[PDB]
Amino acid sequence: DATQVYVAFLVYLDLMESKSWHEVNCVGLPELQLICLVGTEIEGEGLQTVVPTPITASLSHNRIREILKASRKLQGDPDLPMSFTLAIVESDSTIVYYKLTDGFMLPDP
Amino acid sequence: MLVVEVANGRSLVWGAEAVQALRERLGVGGRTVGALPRGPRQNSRLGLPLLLMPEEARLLAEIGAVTLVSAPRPLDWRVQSKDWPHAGRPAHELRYSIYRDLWERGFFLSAAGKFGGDFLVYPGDPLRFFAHYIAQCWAPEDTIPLQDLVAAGRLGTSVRKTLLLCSPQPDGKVVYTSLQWASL
Amino acid sequence: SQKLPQRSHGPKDFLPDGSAAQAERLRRCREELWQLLAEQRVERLGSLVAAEWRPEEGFVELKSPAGKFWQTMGFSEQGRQRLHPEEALYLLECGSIHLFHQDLPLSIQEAYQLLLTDHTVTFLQYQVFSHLKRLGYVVRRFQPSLEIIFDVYQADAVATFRKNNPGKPYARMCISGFDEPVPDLCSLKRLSYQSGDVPLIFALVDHGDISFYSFRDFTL
Amino acid sequence: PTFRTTYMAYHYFRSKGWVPKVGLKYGTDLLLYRKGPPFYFASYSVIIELVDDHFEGSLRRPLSWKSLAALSRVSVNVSKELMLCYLVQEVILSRWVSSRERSD
RNA sequence: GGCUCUGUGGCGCAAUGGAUAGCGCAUUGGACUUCUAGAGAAAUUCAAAGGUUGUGGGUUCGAGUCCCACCAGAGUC
Repeated sequence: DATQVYVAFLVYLDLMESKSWHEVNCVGLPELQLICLVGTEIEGEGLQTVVPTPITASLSHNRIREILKASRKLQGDPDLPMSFTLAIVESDSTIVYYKLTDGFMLPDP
Repeated sequence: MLVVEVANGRSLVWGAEAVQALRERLGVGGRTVGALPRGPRQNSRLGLPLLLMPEEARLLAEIGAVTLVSAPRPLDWRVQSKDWPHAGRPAHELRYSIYRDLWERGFFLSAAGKFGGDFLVYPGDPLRFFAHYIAQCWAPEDTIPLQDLVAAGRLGTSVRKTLLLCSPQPDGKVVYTSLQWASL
Repeated sequence: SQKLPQRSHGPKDFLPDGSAAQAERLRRCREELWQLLAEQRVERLGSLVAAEWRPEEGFVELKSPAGKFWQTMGFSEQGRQRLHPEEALYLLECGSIHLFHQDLPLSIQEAYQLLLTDHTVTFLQYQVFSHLKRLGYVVRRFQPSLEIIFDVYQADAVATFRKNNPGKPYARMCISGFDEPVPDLCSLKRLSYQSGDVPLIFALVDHGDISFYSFRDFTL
Repeated sequence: PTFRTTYMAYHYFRSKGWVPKVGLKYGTDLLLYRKGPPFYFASYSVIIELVDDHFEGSLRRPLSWKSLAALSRVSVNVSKELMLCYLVQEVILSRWVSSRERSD
């Protein structure tokens, strides 16, 4: 489907022009039908994984656990809990970011 | 062994000294539903009896702390009847498993109807502490719409609370995922 | 006296420390809570009204002239004064009557298990009724000539209320639980038709917590 | 399949003097403004709902009391009361505070 | 035409014990949290007002608290 690649391109454009990230790369995972935008926000710093998603889709809990496991495998750093970010877009290029982690470890909003 | 009067699906505690032993020793709270004898024209502070949730009643029953009795004889909660219609439902078992799992860790618990959730998770006694989490009970195979997660995240941001997702695996262990807004 | 204390003395905290200063405020807040649940009421015998419960007929009938509450509660039949079970329970819990049963005095308990039954009023309905009654509202029963249960009048109509010709109520309520499905369009349409020209309010009870939502039609 | 429903909703709210915009940060579908010059920057938040004519319907949003409470609590700062639209019926939902309505 | 009940800050009500009139919700003023001014429901929470106790007589060491008349309004025969 062209929806995933279109949303990935929109997120890439937003991260380049607005958020000003560097060395953002697109890596494919043709087992879960997902695209990971594994980039580097600051040179010589940690990596991040972004999974764009339109508002039409729906997520279960098993899918979330599988995505965290895949992200941990890609990062290959068993020193921090599994985590990734979700990007939701619309027809007029409006993007909202939410971060999903493992465990509780989070009394903040 | 304290006494709890269960009848018509409600559990009420009438003694003023059994309520004190429940809060300090077993870490179980509750909501007062009576009217204050001194001030019975207000809706702020209420009195006895104390209303227990079904999960709290079952937790007190199993671990051997109180004895459930019928409306005037011991009552059995393992068989569906007119005084206990909670046996044999998926949602009740889901909520009971999650309640027991969170209670064993050392948290205080409460109802979260106004905040669009199932439970409120405290770091300590609801006196002198703000609640930290809004727990939601989801079956592992259910699909969560994305329009109903953004509203929960926005409410959590506006109230300074984090959203928890709970789904007990068939192995008897429960996994938790934390969601929060990230600004970048 | 007449003043009542505050639940938590000041703003709450965020994270526990265990520094012996957070364990003193907790103790002071806890010991002031069970000093309040242990209080019990007392009233002089010169201002009590006697009454008797009659499960065979299904009312509560008085044996003495009523007082100030007669302007808003009760109903008279065959020369006697009679009350509904929920009105009787509210009056007993408020302390305005001295209900007996077969020449045997009753308590607040052992009467929750005689009047609160599926045949008579339930528990949630009594909760909503007492919640509205403690604020000064006039709560009545909905006579047709989920279902509409109560008729509610504002607190400004108490002074000159007339039981025989009350008039048009402020609203009317249907009490529901919190974990039950939202009614579809047809049920809401039928409820709106049956209510009439007055607003309809939905009361949700969640293990002792009550919130109200109003469903209005024809925005434009 | 929801593209057609969005199209009829946009056209119906476009015929009148209302300019509609999409709202993704609030969990709704559209936000109806009014007038050219700004007056309140928000007038309504509409949740598009579709049902069939047999009193059962195929619902894309399984509405319950928890979801409605959360939506109403969120849609207070940026709107002037929630709006349920049926495909037309316009039912409006709002909160009734018990201690603020006992006198005029 | 009798009989029973009622009259206190803007509203609902206490003052049981002979007091000197004060609780709650509204209004006002602060402190925090949050949103793009505004909102705040165990993320919310403190402080303060104020008033012919229906109108006149007597008893009161003393009157909201006891007796009479007058005014108003809710049931009943």
